[PDB]
Amino acid sequence: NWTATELLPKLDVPIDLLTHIKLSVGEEMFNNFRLYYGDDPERYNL
Amino acid sequence: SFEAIFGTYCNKIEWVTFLGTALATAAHAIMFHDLNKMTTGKMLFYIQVPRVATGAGIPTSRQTTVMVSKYSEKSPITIPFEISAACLTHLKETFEDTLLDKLLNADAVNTVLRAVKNTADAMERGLIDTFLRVLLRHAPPCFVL
Amino acid sequence: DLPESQFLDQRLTFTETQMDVLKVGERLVALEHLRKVYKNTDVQDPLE
Amino acid sequence: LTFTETQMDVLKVGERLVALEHLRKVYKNTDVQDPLE
Repeated sequence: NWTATELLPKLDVPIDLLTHIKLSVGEEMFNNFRLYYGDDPERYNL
Repeated sequence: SFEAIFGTYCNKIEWVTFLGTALATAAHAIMFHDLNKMTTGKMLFYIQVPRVATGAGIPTSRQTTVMVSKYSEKSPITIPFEISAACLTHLKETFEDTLLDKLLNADAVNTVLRAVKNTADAMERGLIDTFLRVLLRHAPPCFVL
Repeated sequence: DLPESQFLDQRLTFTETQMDVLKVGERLVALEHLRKVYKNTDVQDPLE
Repeated sequence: LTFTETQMDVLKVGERLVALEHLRKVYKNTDVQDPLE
């Protein structure tokens, strides 16, 4: 459930990257991600 | 058994500005407001040359005066953002509120503010980019220089 | 000669930033990563 | 004859002080090229 991330609050932290944030999901620094470009109307559907 | 989602973390973006970098120590950065109204900014350079001359057979020049009208260069930038019509609906409706409206409404407020906020970050960055590309397109390689 | 040319007389609220300066040829030259604005971005760094 | 002072780049060789001079500073943007060339 990515809505539980993007709708609830979070924790402002310093992050780090090897290469790149959109390459982190295409070269797969992590698997089971979620990528979206237009601001998602799905999180507004509760 | 349980899935146990831990602390839902977030980045907060690196707040850059072109004054804050060292590009504006090479950029004399001026806000102007009729820049959509202007065409092409000219600059007159009045330039004297020296006049050393002597000799009997040596071609002595005249006093030579050089004005050069060096032009500006428009290079506008444009980043898109977008706010969902679902976001506009859950802003402008603000319906019968049993707190799942209010969470969603504050989410919509933070959504628009986050989008315009990151958009202004993109504006700063894009001004960085086109100032750098103008310096590159008007900076020769140094073996030539 | 104009004592205030229009690009010259641009008043400004000064602050400071920690810039990596170096002296060469008795010319104080700053040094700049633009990595900070091009990390995790779509635009390739134009100095590359 | 009255005098003044000027900032000359002077050098010492063999206990003889010798002045040392740029002349490009009077041949910049000049039709006459520098005769030291």
